Amino acid sequence: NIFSKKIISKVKQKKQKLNYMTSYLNVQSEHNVKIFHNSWWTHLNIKNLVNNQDSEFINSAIIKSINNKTSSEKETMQLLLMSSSILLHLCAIISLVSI
Amino acid sequence: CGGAAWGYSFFPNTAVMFGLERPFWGDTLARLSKYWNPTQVADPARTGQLLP
Amino acid sequence: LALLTWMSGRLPTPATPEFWMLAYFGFYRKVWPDAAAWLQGYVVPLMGFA
Amino acid sequence: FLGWLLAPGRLEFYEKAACVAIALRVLGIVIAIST
Amino acid sequence: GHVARVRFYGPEKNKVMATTRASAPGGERLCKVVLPPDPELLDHLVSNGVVVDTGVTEDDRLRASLLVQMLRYTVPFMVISGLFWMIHTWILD
Amino acid sequence: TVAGLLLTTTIVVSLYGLFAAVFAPAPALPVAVGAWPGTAAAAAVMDGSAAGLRRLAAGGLLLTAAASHGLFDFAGSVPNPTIYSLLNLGFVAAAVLQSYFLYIAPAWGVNVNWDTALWGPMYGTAFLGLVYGLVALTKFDWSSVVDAVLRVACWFAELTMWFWDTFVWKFSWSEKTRRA
Amino acid sequence: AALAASVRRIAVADPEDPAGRPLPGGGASGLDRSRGLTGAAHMSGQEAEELELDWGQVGRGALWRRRPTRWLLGGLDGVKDWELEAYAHEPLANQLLGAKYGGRDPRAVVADPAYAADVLRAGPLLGMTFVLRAARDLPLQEVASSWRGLLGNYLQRQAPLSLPKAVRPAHLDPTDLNGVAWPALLSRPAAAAHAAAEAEAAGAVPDDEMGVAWRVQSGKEAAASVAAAQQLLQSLPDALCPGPSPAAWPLTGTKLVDEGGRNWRRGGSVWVTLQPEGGVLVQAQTGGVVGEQESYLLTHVQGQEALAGAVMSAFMGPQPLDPELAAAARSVLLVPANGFTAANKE
Amino acid sequence: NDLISIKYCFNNLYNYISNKTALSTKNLFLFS
Amino acid sequence: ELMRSAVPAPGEVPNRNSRGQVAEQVRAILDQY
Amino acid sequence: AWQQSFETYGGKLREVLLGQQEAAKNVAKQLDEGVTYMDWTYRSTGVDLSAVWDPELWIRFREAVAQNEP
Amino acid sequence: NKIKPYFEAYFSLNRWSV
Ligand SMILES: CC[C@H](CC[C@@H](C)[C@H]1CC[C@H]2[C@@H]3CC=C4C[C@@H](O)CC[C@]4(C)[C@H]3CC[C@]12C)C(C)C
Ligand SMILES: [Zn+2]
Repeated sequence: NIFSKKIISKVKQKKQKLNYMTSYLNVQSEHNVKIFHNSWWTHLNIKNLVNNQDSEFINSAIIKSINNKTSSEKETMQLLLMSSSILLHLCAIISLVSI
Repeated sequence: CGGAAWGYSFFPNTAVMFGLERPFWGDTLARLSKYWNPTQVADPARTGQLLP
Repeated sequence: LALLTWMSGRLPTPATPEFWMLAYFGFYRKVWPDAAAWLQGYVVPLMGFA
Repeated sequence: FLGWLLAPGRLEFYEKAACVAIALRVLGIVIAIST
Repeated sequence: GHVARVRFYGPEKNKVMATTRASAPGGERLCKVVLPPDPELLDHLVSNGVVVDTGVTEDDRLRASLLVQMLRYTVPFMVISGLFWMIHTWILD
Repeated sequence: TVAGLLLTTTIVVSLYGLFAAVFAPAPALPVAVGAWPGTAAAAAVMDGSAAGLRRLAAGGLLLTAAASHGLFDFAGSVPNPTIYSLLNLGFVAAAVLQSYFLYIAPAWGVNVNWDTALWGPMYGTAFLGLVYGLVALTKFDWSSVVDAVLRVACWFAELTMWFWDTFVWKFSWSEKTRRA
Repeated sequence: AALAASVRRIAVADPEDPAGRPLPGGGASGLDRSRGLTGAAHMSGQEAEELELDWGQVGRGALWRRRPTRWLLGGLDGVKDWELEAYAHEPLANQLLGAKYGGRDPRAVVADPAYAADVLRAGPLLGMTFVLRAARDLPLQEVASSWRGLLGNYLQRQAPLSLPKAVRPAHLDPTDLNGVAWPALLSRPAAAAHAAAEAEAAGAVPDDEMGVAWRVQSGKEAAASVAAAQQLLQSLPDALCPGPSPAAWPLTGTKLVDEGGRNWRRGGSVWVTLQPEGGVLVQAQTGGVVGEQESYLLTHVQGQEALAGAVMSAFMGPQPLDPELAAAARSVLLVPANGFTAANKE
Repeated sequence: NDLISIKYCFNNLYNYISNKTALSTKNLFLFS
Repeated sequence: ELMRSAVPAPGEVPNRNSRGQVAEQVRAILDQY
Repeated sequence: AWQQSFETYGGKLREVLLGQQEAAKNVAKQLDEGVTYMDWTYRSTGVDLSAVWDPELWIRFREAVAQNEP
Repeated sequence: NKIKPYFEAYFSLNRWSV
């Protein structure tokens, strides 16, 4: 059957038109990629305006926690912490530069 | 904090590195249900407490 | 096994310490405690012992 | 990640590069078969 | 009594995929819902005859997510390299 | 070796079967409290028929035990190794037919599971004899399992190499390049 | 009907005028709290008691195609066909067997075959019930043939039985169909002992302390009955399966069998209950979620003492279909005769 | 596996009957 | 009215355009020919 | 060349699939519900794919190809 | 096929260090 195919296609396009146009009550529209002044709020660095320019709790808490939880064991844990952190940064840099 | 909510630390913050920064719904449910239900162990008969 | 063969350039055989380190740590402490139950449940009844 | 990778500026760069690559490949074909 | 079955999913189990009965408005669909910390939800679910289903939930949390996190960090470079390879070699042979 | 391993385990399993069956007086059947307080032997002990018929089975597994210890300690260099083909039939044929009956003992309506001290050795020895016949038909050389494990390991190595190079970190990145 | 189809719980307003605020009733109704479950309906005791659920469990067993063997690998060869369990009305058990057999050492009471003969003969007075759950998919024809085979042999080696004697006529209650008589009878003068003695003066005297005036089957009624029972059995395999097209078969058209009508769906169960004067009632129940389960009443036959005795023996006789089932049945049937009940609902 | 629970049931039931009969005899004898 | 849902439907929610979609609409209507 | 063998495979498997009609609709249910939420992946492969998998996108893909509405 | 030869060899250097 081709006749029913063509008439169904015509009425489908008409339904899509109606839905894009006014209150039609059973259809789903298709959305499109937006390629223009997209975002607009990222082109700008405004960090210096909002804080009126014109991180100790972090390290304290980290170190105090590894002290509190687990003689000379605190020193082993602290050295392990510092060593593994520096090694993480170095491995990241080298692996990046290896491309 | 003074109101500065977060920061950078040179220490890698393992909770993000292993993906454990969200707390598993059942745990939060338990914690809240135990917070909104204060328990009375004493009895107002022994201790002469008549009013809340 | 594959990654060690690729890195070190030679396949580890029972003559080399890599084989025995892999054996002990990997096999005996990760794969044995459950393959043991599997065998003790499914293969000893295939013999006489109960 | 994909929202950053398929941003409009990157999309237009990919389009331009693909066009120029197709052009150079077909020009290689043209100058090779006419030899 | 329009919902038939809910299925908790996710790694931390706060999303559900609710399925609706035939008597529901719109028939039978599957809808995703994100849940807030409400301790009265499960009584309401069971006392209305809803098949509430959960996942597997591994107990480790750190050995479970460790090979998938490595992938989350390594795959982007693979995607970028594959895309630019397509352009500059699969065309510009 | 492999056939040697099968024959060794056969001799020791039958040794255990005997040394456990006779060195103790007798077993006691499950009581099943409340089982028709009249006759039909429900909730009762055991009897002459049972005891002696069983004492027999023990002797049969002893016979095959001695046959197997002989074959092991004789052809452990596997006199002349081949014409033992005679004994081989006597160790295989019986075996399989035995298994046959056992394979239909559930259909026969028998309780083979309550008493391990008798049926265990029979089932295990039937299985061992059958797999021995099978391995003697194709001659597992005790080094062919090495080739099997090497094949599966080569396959899984080929798998993890593809996985690593496709999803983790390219092999052209991590390895060094020459000439500059 | 549609309101009951859903479960929407609509609060009720206090009929005193001022505010009509909803009443403090509330309630979860642990039966309705149990939809969405699969097997049964956990109901927490007292609710199951006030719901008139007086059929405790006594025994569990199974009907195997092949019992599993330890000595095969894991025993995976053993394929089960049905899961069987037995239930008995606990109040009637405590009234019937609790007056005679109660108060003695249980093992001593179990030692003699008189108790066994009792529990095999006193079955249909407790409304004994047996449930068969299909452990897997089953084609109908094979099930019919197997059941005929396994019950015809009990039906032949069946001796003339002992039956109770009617003490009262017990007319139905025409004007008030529900109205049941026993609440009055057991407190008729509140001293019903002598009045019941006068009632039994007509029919027969209780042959023991339990109160049953038994009666062995006569020289007749023990040969035509078994013949009619065998006739009923011989009409089974094509009643369920008339003609070769299953589409016209009765079970086709309901979820108890596959849509093809050729196999019985796993999880469906059959219920068989035995009334005293040779009555058998059979029902079926689909398996799955408690909210969508169905229940069908298949047939309520009457007058077949042979069928009643044959099934009562097949489950609890000297040679049943599984022994530990009937052993445990007799044991925990002695249990409530001492006053208590299994599944301690007090 | 029900059999073991049945054993324990019958043990406890016999203990129940026997303890109550013993206490009944003892107390009624103490009264009389 | 007692057995009505108050959760409308997925279907009976009519479209409503923002300002950008209104602009797209008038453009697609004028360049129609 | 796949079409010629596909023709012989079609009728060959058609009766075998029409026979069961119950296991064929149990395995399909299990397979679909298991590919929807990939929660069997940790115990079977070691990589927990349920953390990066989106059940909603898979359900929408399924329904889209079922209704032919991209 | 970078690792097959090491298995076929069975089922068939930093000069600056020294
Ligand atoms: C047989 C052992 C036991 C089965 C219990 C069932 C399967 C037996 C006991 C009662 C019987 C029926 C009584 C009335 C009906 C209907 C009538 O039309 C023809 C005879 C027939 C089928 C009778 C035959 C089937 C019934 C239910 C175990 C093995 C399940
Ligand atoms: Zn703070």
